[PDB]
Amino acid sequence: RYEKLDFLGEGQFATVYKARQIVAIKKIKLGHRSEAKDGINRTALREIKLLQELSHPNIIGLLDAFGHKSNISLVFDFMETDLEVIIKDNSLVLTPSHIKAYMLMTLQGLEYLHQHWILHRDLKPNNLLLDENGVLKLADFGLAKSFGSPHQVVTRWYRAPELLFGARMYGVGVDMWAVGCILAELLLRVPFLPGDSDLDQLTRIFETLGTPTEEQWPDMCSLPDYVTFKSFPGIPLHHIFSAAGDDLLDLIQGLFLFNPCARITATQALKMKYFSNRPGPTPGCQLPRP
Amino acid sequence: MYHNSSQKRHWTFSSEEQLARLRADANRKFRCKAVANGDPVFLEPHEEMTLCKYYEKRLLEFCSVFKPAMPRSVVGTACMYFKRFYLNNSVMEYHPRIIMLTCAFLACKVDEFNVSSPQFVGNLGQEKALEQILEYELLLIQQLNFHLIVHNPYRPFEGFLIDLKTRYPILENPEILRKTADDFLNRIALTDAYLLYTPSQIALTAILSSASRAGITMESYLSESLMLCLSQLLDIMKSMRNLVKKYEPPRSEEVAVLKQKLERCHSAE
Amino acid sequence: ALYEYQPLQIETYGPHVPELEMLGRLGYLNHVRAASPQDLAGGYTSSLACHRALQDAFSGLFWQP
Amino acid sequence: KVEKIGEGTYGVVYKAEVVALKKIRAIREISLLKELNHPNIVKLLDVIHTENKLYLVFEFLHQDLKKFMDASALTGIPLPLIKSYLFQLLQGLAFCHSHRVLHRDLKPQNLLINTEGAIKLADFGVTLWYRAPEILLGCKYYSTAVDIWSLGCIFAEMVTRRALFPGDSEIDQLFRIFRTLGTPDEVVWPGVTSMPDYKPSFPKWARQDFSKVVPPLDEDGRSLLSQMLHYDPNKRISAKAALAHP
Ligand SMILES: Nc1ncnc2c1ncn2[C@@H]1O[C@H](COP(=O)(O)OP(=O)(O)O)[C@@H](O)[C@H]1O
Ligand SMILES: Nc1ncnc2c1ncn2[C@@H]1O[C@H](COP(=O)(O)OP(=O)(O)O)[C@@H](O)[C@H]1O
Ligand SMILES: [Mg+2]
Repeated sequence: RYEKLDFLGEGQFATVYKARQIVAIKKIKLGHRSEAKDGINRTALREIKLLQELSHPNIIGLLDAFGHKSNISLVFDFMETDLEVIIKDNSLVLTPSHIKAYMLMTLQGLEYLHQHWILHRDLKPNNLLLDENGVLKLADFGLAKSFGSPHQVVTRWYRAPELLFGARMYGVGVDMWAVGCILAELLLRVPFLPGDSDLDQLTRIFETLGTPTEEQWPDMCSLPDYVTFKSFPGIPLHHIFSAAGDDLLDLIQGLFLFNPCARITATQALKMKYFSNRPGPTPGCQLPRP
Repeated sequence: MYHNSSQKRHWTFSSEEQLARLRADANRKFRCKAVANGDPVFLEPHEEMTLCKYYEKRLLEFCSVFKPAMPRSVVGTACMYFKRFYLNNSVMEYHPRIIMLTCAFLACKVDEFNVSSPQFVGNLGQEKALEQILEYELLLIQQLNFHLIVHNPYRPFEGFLIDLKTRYPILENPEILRKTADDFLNRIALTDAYLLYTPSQIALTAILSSASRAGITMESYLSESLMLCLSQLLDIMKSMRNLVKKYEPPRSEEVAVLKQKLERCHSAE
Repeated sequence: ALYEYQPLQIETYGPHVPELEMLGRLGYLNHVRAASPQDLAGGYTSSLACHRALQDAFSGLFWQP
Repeated sequence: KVEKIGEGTYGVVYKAEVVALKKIRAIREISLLKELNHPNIVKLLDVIHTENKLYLVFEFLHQDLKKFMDASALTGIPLPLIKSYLFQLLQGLAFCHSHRVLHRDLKPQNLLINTEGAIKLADFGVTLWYRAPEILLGCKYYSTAVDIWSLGCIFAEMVTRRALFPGDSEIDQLFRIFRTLGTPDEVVWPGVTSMPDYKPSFPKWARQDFSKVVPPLDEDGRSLLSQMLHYDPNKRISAKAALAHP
């Protein structure tokens, strides 16, 4: 049915093969002997149960989910590269229009996801795949969870401060902080807050953006894994991003607000001034490719 | 959301005639396969339907006493999985005694009710049952056409209750409508209405039936607060009430003889 | 070339759902449980729960197969 | 192949005397497993180098320690059995520390057990539950006391049938360690105020007796666990010293 064409990669959870319309077959691993009586892995089941109810051009789609015995294989579309490779590539130049287009695609996908009450929870530059037509699509829905009804978190480099402080219940703010970190990485071509641990990540965040008081984060001590910090002044935003405009600076400030409720959402961000300014976002055909 | 999901697109049928046609087609396919492999032991579609409803009641009882705390959305998803599975497949090919357990396991896994295999099998030969569920999980998932999301009417019921408490001042205490309507929901659980009408409509007709039983009319709610169409929705609710009314539970002797016959078929092949 | 905002249009097949911002003034939030400080810190509000419940209650009410 | 045991993050494990074959699509693990010859550690028998994949041959043990306590959660592991297991693990760790090698990944899932009653080390090349406070507090130095800390955590989990510090995040893990073993004062742990990830605003939790931390253990076992569970890496009892412990 699907002849294997090439080997793509292998992670802790599953192994991906490029097969023949060219598609990608991700086969989950049986796991250790302590995870042999659990049948089908919960990550693949989550991907199936969440990808069969969404249909958006900026969300990865499950073409098929054929399996045999206890092994299950998920069929996704084939993507040429991802945003992490674009960030780490030194041969190309990331103009402001390219960053605007990437942010627009990510925010449209996030808006569609939040309309149906789903949190991606794993937003990273390598989780934003790019196809041959230059269309960004969110992927790795193994951590996605539906929210709205009253510890799987993204890596510390993009973890929101509420997640770093151990927030059990949260809204769309965590994805908003993650996409803000992605924007900062796009601008500076480097991990904006490359912490070595959770405490180091919090220290770097508070040094780069300033430790907020109760006037900016009304509820701080309520979180269980909360530690008090020194009053770091915080580097001014325009000093960090010298080539950024005032509208882009306002968008970054909104994306990096320490109050998740006051932090701008996908809908609020999409209609902001930055995306409506000049020039317009780059068309997908002209986006850089490594 | 339901209005853009696979349940509305594929698992909601116009009338009970389609359900009867699919069940008869499944029985005919099983009979053809058996006669091609190489007659009184066969079961008519009505016997299959009776056995399926008896095993659905058994699944209800099993999920009622399941440990630890078992939510109701997961039970609803398990029951809907059972109905979807046995709509297109025959009861004698896969024994429902283990199929209901497989459906409960799949519902617990899908609905994020984190539980392990030892805990699941401790609620019940346990090793044999675990092996059977592990073998049948992929088959059950494939039979559901990889559509493992199911919208129960309890959330629309709560939303309708909140909206009625907010925008309807004629009715004083909505709590009096919590019990009876819920009871009606349970009846709609046994009826095939879960495969015929949307969960919001089911919650609405349950609420209106409870109000009518209590003696409080709600035509003003539907006509004005909902901007309402009206005759169409009222006819849908009337059909729901008729479907609930015409349902009857199987007798003990028929259930026993059907179970004996099913055991005979499963031991013969 | 400038990007012009346009809200997504999806048919709910039911009564119009009130806006999330207006839920405070329309009085819906008085008929639910108040949000704790803990989940308010993380950005979780009772307004989101009320909006989801209302959206699901009105989802696919005027639809036929 | 007899059967497929499973597959981890790298390679595929098959069963095939009965041995285990690991398929890898590396050299460091081979070098680390070839230089020691001990009866309390998994021995790499043969290495097969092929242009398709690399094959590593090890002895076969039916299950691991994690599944052993999972199955014996209700039955309860008798004290002589866990004592023998701990002594064998300590002997293996002492032999490893005699050479210039570090494990740093001691978890019950990584420890394998046989039918005769012998436990051997494995995987010589998520895990927050068995992390030392030195590593958690952002110290780049990788001493030999981290293995002793992880072994003490495994021992406590085995005796108490429950993980000693079942934290979910690094900050929560450190908080649980602080609650269970008090605040790492400067006098208790010299140089604690020097690691990059130490904050003076940490909660000042108080130490509690091990009688409620690990109830069923004996006085000697509690003393050994306390010596293995030391904030100061220099004061942690070495594997060789732990071997000669009553
Ligand atoms: N749609 C896709 N097309 C091609 N490759 C994909 C696709 N989705 C995922 N991958 C592959 O998955 C790999 C990333 O896996 P990863 O997220 O690290 O796994 P884990 O989440 O278990 O750590 C990448 O190397 C990429 O090649
Ligand atoms: N020599 C062996 N004997 C018995 N079981 C083994 C052997 N080697 C590996 N295994 C089994 O294979 C599984 C995966 O082991 P491993 O590859 O070390 O995991 P990872 O590399 O992902 O940490 C383990 O559960 C273990 O029980
Ligand atoms: Mg990925």
